[PDB]
Amino acid sequence: VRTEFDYSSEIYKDAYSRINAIVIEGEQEAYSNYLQMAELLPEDKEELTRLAKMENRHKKGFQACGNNLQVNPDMPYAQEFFAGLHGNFQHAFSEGKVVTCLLIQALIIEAFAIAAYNIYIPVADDFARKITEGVVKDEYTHLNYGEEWLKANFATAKEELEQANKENLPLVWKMLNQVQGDAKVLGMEKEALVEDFMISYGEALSNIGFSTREIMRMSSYGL
Repeated sequence: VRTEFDYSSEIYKDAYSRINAIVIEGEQEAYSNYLQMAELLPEDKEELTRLAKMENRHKKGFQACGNNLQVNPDMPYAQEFFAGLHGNFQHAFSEGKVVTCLLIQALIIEAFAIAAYNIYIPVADDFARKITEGVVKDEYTHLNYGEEWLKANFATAKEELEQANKENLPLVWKMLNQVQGDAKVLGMEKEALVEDFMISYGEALSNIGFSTREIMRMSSYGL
């Protein structure tokens, strides 16, 4: 009674193959990104490595979700889906731009992911619901290191954060538009995803030190 398309339908499994691949790839990239962040911030290596390892654990849970639905994920699709943000992350990393890397991974992707997971939970099959609930719980019981680091260093980071937001937030809108059709087959509405993302991202920007007016301008950039 949860979805208009049956979990066993080829329509559902086909859409799932791409959305599942996106979540798996996102988690794979989070693992690698956090390990690379530890190069830039060696003083916080233990915490960043712990986060990396947690995201690798999450990746394996989402792989189990695809297996349970008898779906082979389309990993090349997912790799293309993330190419823009992934490329921007790697370029910033190569220039030692920790602030930009953190905005992309710890703020933008983290908010996008939690949005996706929370909208998926109510429409997920019983097995995948439990896995996703566990992932969401983990994100809630662990400190968002990147957010806290940016908050501690806000005054010096502010200018770059504004610049990184302008360059990267429009890629989120692009991603959401790309994903909309498949997400709808899974019972996940674009409006709900956008809402969840803007609340999460906006709250993070507020915690870090941006004003209500600044967040308005920022969280709606390129939309």
